[PDB]
Amino acid sequence: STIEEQAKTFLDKFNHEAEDLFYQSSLASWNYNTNITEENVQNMNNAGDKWSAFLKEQSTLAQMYPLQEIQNLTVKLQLQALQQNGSSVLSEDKSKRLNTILNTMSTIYSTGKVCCLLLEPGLNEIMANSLDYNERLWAWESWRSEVGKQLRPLYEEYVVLKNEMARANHYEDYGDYWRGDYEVNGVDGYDYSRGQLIEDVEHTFEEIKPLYEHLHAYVRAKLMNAYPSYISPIGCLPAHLLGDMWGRFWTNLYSLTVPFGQKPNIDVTDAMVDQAWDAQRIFKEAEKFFVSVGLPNMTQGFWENSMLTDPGNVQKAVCHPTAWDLGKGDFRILMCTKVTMDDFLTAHHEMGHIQYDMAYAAQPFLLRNGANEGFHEAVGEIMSLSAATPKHLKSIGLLSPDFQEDNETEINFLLKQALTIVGTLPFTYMLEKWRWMVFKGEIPKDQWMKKWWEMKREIVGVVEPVPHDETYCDPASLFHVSNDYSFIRYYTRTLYQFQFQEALCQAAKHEGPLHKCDISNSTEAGQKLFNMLRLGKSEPWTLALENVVGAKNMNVRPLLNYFEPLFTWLKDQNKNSFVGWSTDWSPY
Amino acid sequence: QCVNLTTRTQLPPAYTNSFTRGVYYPDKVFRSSVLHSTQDLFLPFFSNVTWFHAITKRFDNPVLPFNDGVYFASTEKSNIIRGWIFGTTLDSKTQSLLIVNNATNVVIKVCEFQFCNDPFLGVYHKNNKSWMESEFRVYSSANNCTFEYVSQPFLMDLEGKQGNFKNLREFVFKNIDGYFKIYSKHTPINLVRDLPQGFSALEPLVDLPIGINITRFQTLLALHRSYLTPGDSSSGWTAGAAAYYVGYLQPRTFLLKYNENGTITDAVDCALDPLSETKCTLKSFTVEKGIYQTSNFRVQPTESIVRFPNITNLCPFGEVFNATRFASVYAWNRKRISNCVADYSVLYNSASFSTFKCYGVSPTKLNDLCFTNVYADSFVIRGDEVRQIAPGQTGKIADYNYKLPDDFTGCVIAWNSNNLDSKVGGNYNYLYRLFRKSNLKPFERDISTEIYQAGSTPCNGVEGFNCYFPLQSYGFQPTYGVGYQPYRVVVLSFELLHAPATVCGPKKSTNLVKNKCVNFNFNGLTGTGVLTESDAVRDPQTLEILDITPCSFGGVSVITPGTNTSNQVAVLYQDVNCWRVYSTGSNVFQTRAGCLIGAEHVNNSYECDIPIGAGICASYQT
Ligand SMILES: *[C@@H]1O[C@H](CO)[C@@H](O)[C@H](O)[C@H]1NC(C)=O
Ligand SMILES: *[C@@H]1O[C@H](CO)[C@@H](O)[C@H](O)[C@H]1NC(C)=O
Ligand SMILES: *[C@@H]1O[C@H](CO)[C@@H](O)[C@H](O)[C@H]1NC(C)=O
Ligand SMILES: *[C@@H]1O[C@H](CO)[C@@H](O)[C@H](O)[C@H]1NC(C)=O
Ligand SMILES: *[C@@H]1O[C@H](CO)[C@@H](O)[C@H](O)[C@H]1NC(C)=O
Ligand SMILES: *[C@@H]1O[C@H](CO)[C@@H](O)[C@H](O)[C@H]1NC(C)=O
Ligand SMILES: *[C@@H]1O[C@H](CO)[C@@H](O)[C@H](O)[C@H]1NC(C)=O
Ligand SMILES: [Zn+2]
Repeated sequence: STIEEQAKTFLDKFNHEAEDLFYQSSLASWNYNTNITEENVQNMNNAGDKWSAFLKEQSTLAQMYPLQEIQNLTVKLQLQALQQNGSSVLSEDKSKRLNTILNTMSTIYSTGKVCCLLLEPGLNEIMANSLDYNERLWAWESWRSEVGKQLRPLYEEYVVLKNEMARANHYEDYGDYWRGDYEVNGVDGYDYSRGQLIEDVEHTFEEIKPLYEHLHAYVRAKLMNAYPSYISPIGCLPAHLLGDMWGRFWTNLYSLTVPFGQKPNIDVTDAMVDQAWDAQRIFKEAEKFFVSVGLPNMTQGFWENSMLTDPGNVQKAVCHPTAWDLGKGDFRILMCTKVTMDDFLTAHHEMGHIQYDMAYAAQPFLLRNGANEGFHEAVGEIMSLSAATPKHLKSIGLLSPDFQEDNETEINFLLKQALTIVGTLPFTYMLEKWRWMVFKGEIPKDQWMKKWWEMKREIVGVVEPVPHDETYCDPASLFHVSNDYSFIRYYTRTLYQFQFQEALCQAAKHEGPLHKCDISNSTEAGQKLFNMLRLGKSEPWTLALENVVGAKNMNVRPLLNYFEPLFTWLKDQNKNSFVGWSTDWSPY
Repeated sequence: QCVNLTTRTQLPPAYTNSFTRGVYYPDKVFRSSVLHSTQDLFLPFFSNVTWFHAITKRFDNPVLPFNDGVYFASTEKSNIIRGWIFGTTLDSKTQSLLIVNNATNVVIKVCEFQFCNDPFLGVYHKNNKSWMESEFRVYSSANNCTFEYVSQPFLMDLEGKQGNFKNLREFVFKNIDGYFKIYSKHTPINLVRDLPQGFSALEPLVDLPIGINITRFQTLLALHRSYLTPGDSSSGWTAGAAAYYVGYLQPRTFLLKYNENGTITDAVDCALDPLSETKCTLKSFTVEKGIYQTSNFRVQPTESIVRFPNITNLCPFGEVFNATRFASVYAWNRKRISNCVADYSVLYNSASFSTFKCYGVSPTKLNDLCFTNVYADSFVIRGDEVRQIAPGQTGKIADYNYKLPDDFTGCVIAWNSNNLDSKVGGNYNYLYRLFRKSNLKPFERDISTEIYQAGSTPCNGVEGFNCYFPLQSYGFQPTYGVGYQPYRVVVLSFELLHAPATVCGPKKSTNLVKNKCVNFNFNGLTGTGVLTESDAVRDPQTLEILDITPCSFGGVSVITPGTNTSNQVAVLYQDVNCWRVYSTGSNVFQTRAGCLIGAEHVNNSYECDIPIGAGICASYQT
């Protein structure tokens, strides 16, 4: 018969038993995570191998169908996501070499010492709390020498292998292969191009440039109190003095720099202890909030299958918080719940993830995901942003019934949030641009370190303490760089989340600053959000974005509106101090 | 003790007319400003009731039959009437009910009273003006007693009055299903004799669950004795003036009127006169000028009977519902049941089913019916697709596993089964068809396992490209969601044919009668009229054909000039040549349309006001 009918029949056959194998593998993984033992490891490995083999067989079979005949625009999406030859293009010896390289990279990153003195148990503690210039510099240099110097030729071979594979996959470069995610075709007025993604990022980055410059100048001025002999009045900040091994986040710097230290921060730990919350009232409150918004209930199986506390000393289990969608209408949450405000917010985040998973379950198997890689975390995070407001806490009985808010505390909260929200955008942009350029081959193999440090001095505005030669490979010290993880998602996630927050606050008929906005008891906002949540991956992400904000593309203006009072305060404080950094200055 | 009263003058019985009395509330439902037509046991209007006096002495207290309930009106001035006795023989051999009202309480007893020949209550002293109860000669003894009630103590005046009757007490006594229903009403009156006119709604008084056989009854009075009544007990007493009217209720239809206050204000007898029948049919108190033919000559059918086939076998539903295992949906279990009595009420109210939907038949009305056959079709499906088992629905199940006809006439039951056939690892025993060349005709079963081919090239019994196994397998686990948990589905289909019914609801078969206006129910179909041994019905007990004659006949027409204009009406018999008439009367005129009574025929010819037929036109004049 027609190719379309055969394709539909094949997809109908596939989805059945695709759901089954996926459910069995997910159940094995959940059993291993909740109950760690060798037998569970064997079961998980067997299930994963079976699922992978089935996926390979199905892709091989689906390769026969030509994509030109299909004109349904929904079968085409599933086939395109299915017709992924991928790593099978490389030779068997080449594939083995690539797998060995990746395994060695993972092992060497996991196993790293500078003594004894491992990374997680003590190196992060030093980088966050040493406070000594010499100790921090020594730890930074030791880690760099131990990791980047060794990981150079392995990374070079990895780069050439992956670029060759991407070229063999009818792609210009591996960067193009990554950017292919943000691509939609065949829709008039909504289609997107891979080459469009490299642009439209630098534009919004330049839009927030003055705000980042003011924040950096203020941080430099405030930090001059400590290490008086190491901070220049004009210049780039020393790399190791960011409170992080890489400076990705500036949260730990909040202790040093506060505008009004007398004003205490908002905390509810004492209230939680006094009210004696039993590690289950938190999820009850989260469910009540999500219901009040207008979103559906929580399934009965969620309240008994999922575990929401430590099993005890008898049974061990890694409990990094996670939201599990096992399929066939099964939903779980894995957490070690404790009585903290952070636990409250993260429980709200995971409940938001679960709600998002519930929304699109009616779609076929191939289209059960977010619109792109950036939607899911933003949807999970806007809930925590909305539930973090002092007004929402005051609505609950945990907060004081008679509380007064001052703009000093608002400025403190905004500064603490901005130290994390905007302190990572330039670094993310710089790192992804460097990786894109490396993959494109513009940068010679003998100019990696020089170009990297030039970008760090220019874009990020942070200078290294000591010079390094081409032997070192500093960016390879990052977890995502060495483990083949796309990294642009952490950039667009904030943009999407703030656009969604602005749209919901406008639709909920709220007045005042954006940071004092809550969306509870707003049925219209819930319905509008559901009208996008229920789409899944079926529609192009541009159309889904238009269904909430109303704009085809992302706009950074809501982010600026969010930090506008802090922007004015920073301008007032910096009216006397210098703004900018000196590129030529160096610590040595 | 018991004494036979003497020195009583005997007089012939007297009779009077019931001027629109004896109207009680048929039920306890509040109705305001509404006309309600209802049939029950009521005293017909302007009936001939019996009058008894107490004043010559004339101490009348005979024994009268209790046929279908008694309407008792009492005109009193000193409460001479003391109570009543009901029963069958009233000689302690049968259970008898005594309802008495002495000077202290009200005693309602149901015992085998050895009633006296002349029961009475001989209650005065010259030296002190005071009247007290002194004599109570009702029953010799009471051996076995079932029901006994005593009212709260009260003081009775017991004083005679020299004025006219001031109390009118109206009571209605009925004995239905062993329940003695008494309706009571009191009215202050000022009259010498005769039944007063007007309207009065009787309110319910009591409903005693006595459960006894009542055939006869008698009224118990009061006696007054003092120094002015010399002699023995049988002669030294007086009577005291009082009166009472006795009538019998009949099964009739009445049109009751409710005002804005919810009380009964007016009553209309429905099978009394042709005008009354027209008013009842139009459900209004005003009838405009015109011609009307309501049913036939007036008649209220006596009783109702039911005749259902006799199959005392309990019908086996527990075999199907409480079965060990159920078959797959692609090969669904069919069972046929007949010659059994099914109690659908317990099935409908078992309170353990997730879905119970009956299509084309009311869930409760199907209990008392008759069906030729019943089909029970059982299987197990997924929670999402349970909604697909319904006429006019489309889906995988509705097109490849189980097809339901559009004109369905049965019921669908489905309940959760996650505790029986759900095991860890997957109950890979339930299959379902996923690929089929064509659709399914209603009520079709296919178990073919031939591999489906979707491409051009035929595969010779081998799987591969464009060739798939037709039957897929469900997986069941105790950790799936509600939408994926197994559900057990049973569809009941009712089959009706001209053959004698084999399945019928639990009811009774009452002895049949002939040549009587009865409301009959044969095998679930109801009708009214007279059954004649020979439209025609074949009873399930003797297979004898009985013809249904519509009781009263003769097409009767009524001509009226409007209720507001006048109450004069003309009666036309279309099949009578001038016989069977309400009353011959006068103005008897014979035309091609028939015999007309009550309309004057003139030698002139005016414009046609009220057409009748064959060029005849009539009008109301001076
Ligand atoms: C974890 O697995 C071990 C393996 O024998 C078992 O004994 C134990 O009960 C399991 N714990 C659970 C299921 O909580
Ligand atoms: C694609 O096929 C599906 C069948 O499931 C149908 O519902 C949908 O309308 C079709 N869309 C187009 C554009 O043909
Ligand atoms: C994967 O293999 C198929 C089959 O030859 C081929 O058509 C496709 O181009 C391959 N994918 C590549 C080379 O990226
Ligand atoms: C579903 O949500 C409503 C909303 O108030 C609630 O009343 C009801 O109890 C919930 N049911 C379940 C099973 O969660
Ligand atoms: C903000 O806080 C400062 C802190 O002293 C206070 O003087 C001022 O009145 C507050 N409000 C505004 C609008 O600046
Ligand atoms: C939402 O409505 C509930 C219903 O009474 C109320 O208790 C709660 O305080 C409301 N919250 C907000 C933020 O309006
Ligand atoms: C089936 O078993 C239940 C469980 O006791 C019982 O109540 C019921 O009467 C049985 N029969 C039917 C027809 O449900
Ligand atoms: Zn998350």
